[PDB]
Amino acid sequence: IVLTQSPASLVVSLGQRATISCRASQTVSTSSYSYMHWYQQKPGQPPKLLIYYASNLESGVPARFTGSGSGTDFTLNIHPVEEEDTATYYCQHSWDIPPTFGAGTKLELRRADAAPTVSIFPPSSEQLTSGGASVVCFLNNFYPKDINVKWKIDGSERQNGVLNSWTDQDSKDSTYSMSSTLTLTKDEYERHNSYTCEATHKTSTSPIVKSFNRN
Amino acid sequence: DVQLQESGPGLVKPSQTVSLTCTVTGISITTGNYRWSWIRQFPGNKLEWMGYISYSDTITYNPSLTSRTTITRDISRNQIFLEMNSLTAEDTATYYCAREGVLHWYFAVWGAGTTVTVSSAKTTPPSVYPLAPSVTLGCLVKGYFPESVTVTWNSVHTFPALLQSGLYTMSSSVTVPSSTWPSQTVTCSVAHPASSTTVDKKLEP
Repeated sequence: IVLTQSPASLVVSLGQRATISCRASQTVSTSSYSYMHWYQQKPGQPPKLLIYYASNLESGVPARFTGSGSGTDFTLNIHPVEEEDTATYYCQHSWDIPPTFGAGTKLELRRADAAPTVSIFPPSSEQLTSGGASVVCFLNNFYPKDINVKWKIDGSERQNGVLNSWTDQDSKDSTYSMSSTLTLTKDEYERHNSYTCEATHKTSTSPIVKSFNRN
Repeated sequence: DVQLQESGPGLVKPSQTVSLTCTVTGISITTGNYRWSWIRQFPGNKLEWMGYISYSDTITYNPSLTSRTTITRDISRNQIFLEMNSLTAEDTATYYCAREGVLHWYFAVWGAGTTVTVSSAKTTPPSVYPLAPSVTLGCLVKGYFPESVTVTWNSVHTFPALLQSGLYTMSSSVTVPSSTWPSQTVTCSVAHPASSTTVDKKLEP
């Protein structure tokens, strides 16, 4: 039995309703009991059981979580959603062997827009000694996740050798952070002087520009 | 409370065998009709149930695994084991032991998980570069393998590791008030247990 979960991701404001569906392949209800279970998983942590047998709340789980459905259609409702609810939610059936899991539904929390805090860092002398040159820009604690980061060397834009990395939504403040790394050889790095990372984000009409000179 | 702690070789070469242990504390694995399952999670977060052993030593497997996995127990050590041979890179995952819910076939108490990487690549310790200019500081951690680094600072973001020609890179930042640093000392301690290495890089102005 395969379980399909929709949607792939959900964006919800604090206090609002989150609705998650799990579609089976066959009935999983014994006319009375339904063999459906729900889990919550936060990054770096094991899944946590929320609901067992379609509708029963596990001890120590808040009543904000409600499970429902029968036959082939099963629903998890989170009402109201709180900031600690940012997680991936899984359904799972215990109808035949093996028990199988849905693919998961990512729940992100909506919050007020926040501008990034931008910092730029030259390569360390220890990295330069070993032959490489990574220039690093951190863009921290922003919302929404959508952001544009461009690198300029000596005033002109650059593209090759840039690598970006995003954190998961922070469970405390619902913001995102990202790292942007410009990788170069020492030779390339030494034969240029100014280095700039420019963040465009919906929170300001003017971009955030951080720079340093190799002197 | 009841705690389950998994352990086992993090890096195993392909073809060979993975052997994991789950030590339970706070309840006996022979008590009161409970069942104990092994569950793995692949990169990309798919979950796969592997099998269970009951309090009375009954074992049932996932039929797609029965040919190459064995689940056993040592009740005198309150331990459960998972053995799996004929390994491919498809077996790289986080492996969990779980106590099943009282009515069975759902998973109520989970262990912290232990990651197994199936690869032929050598173990390589990280190089740690300080990132120095409120004030934001950081450390870049480059060229290590396998994945499993933790950074701690003496307000923190840990960015996920990126693979690049066999070696991982990640970075971590910390923010402190501009009176605090460089007056006080800030140090990023980076641990890489696969190489038994720790790097304590102090941030210098």
